[PDB]
Amino acid sequence: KLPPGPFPLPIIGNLFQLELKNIPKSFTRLAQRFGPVFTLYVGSQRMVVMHGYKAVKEALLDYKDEFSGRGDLPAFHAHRDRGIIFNNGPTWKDIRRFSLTTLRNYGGKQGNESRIQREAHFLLEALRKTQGQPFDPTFLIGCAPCNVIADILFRKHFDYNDEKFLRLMYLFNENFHLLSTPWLQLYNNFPSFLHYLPGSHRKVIKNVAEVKEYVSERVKEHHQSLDPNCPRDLTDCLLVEMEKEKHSAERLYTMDGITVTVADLFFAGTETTSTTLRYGLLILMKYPEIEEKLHEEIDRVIGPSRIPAIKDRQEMPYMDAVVHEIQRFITLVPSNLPHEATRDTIFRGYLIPKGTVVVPTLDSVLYDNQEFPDPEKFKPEHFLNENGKFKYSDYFKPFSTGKRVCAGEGLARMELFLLLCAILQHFNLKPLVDPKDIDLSPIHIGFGCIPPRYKLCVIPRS
Ligand code: HEM
Ligand SMILES: c1ccc2[nH]ncc2c1
Repeated sequence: KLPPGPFPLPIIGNLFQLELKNIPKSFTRLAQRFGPVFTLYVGSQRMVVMHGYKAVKEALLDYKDEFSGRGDLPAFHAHRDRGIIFNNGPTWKDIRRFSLTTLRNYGGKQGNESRIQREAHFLLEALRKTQGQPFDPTFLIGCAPCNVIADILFRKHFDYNDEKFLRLMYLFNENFHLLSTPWLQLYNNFPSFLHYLPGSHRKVIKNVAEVKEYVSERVKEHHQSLDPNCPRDLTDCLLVEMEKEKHSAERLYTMDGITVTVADLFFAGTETTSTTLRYGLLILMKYPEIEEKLHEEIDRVIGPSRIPAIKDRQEMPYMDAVVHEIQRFITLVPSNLPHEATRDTIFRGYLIPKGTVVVPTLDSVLYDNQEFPDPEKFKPEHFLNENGKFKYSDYFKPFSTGKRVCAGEGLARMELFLLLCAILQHFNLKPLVDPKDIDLSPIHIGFGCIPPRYKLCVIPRS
């Protein structure tokens, strides 16, 4: 007994029920019609969508092992079943677990804060270097989290002007962008009919292969000078783990597997944080009054010169709330990443067969209209008690939750606080249009929500 849903058509299933430019909106439309759990056929493939905190929470937390699979994403077939993001195989569990331990060992530790704090040095330099002229913040702000993850992964630090640096960011940006477009949405559910026609899916595929090749080469480089006594980074810690298991019959790690793990952490480690920061700057420019309040709190708690520290969050409730509100407001990965039933499952009273794609929607949660009155409006007080202290919400789920929760959550959240603190400590944001004319709406919705392209100026405070 499948969850209720619209009557599918031959070949295309439910494609008339879906607006490809705005799948999250189609999902919301379908939840009004059929309730919090529903069935869809997108092409021949069956999915069940959960919509709203209760349904999304049950799916991700009560049936953790049942939905701990990962739905196929054809554009990233080069990663499928290797690493962590795109694998629905036996190898997922211990590669994930090991990566998380290594990530954590590399930073509570204060290695993460320090690492972020020292990148803020280079980020702040680049912004001063624009000397108050208009600039596209895309490939400037983006260097910050990209270097931070490069330190952990490769022991590698890049100049902001360096050629392969800018190119890797370009490809990350292009992929996140194109994956959020309607042609790619159609491609991921009809890959066999469409794969060999021309179109943007081919750019994504080429792009994925280029990043993988760049990673691959850094990995083999790491092999050729690996000191098993003295691992330099996460890429090393994975090499060490592969060669402890030389004699083993069953292999957890391959050289292909590790490059995928690294290519994963490199892409995810860079793109979502950069997009978040970039969106956050555009929002703060739409509400001059919010930036002002931020400036006074930074001047009061930290002052004009002392490098922001994580221990400042407790004492900066307005900043803390704004940072949460940026992530809640932009719903950056608004349908989550797709899950799948590892087993024939009984959810509520419905059968969800093995290998049904399961979509525990995140925007439906982050935009709950009772948890967050006026959820469509940007409001720091969505995360502030009436007496002005930071207010926690169980609805703040932008990193998802459960078995497949974002592997970089700790890092990302630290980065957003400390980098946004740093930027506002030293700079005023200057929009090139009137704050009233700024349209905050995503220009593409799919895999992510993509901000409009814009230029701005930053005007030094110190
Ligand atoms: C603002 C920044 C970020 C946001 C909004 C974000 C969001 C997400 C979401 C929604 C998922 C899917 C979870 C699920 O399937 O239930 C995910 C997974 C993942 N993230 Fe993030 N993320 C961010 C930053 C990062 C960073 C910095 C890293 C690198 C350490 C990272 C690495 C990963 C990996 C490897 C996965 C796949 C988890 C798995 O499939 O087992 N992410 N993220
Ligand atoms: C793709 C791009 C950015 C990401 N952050 N977390 C998972 C992820 C995947």
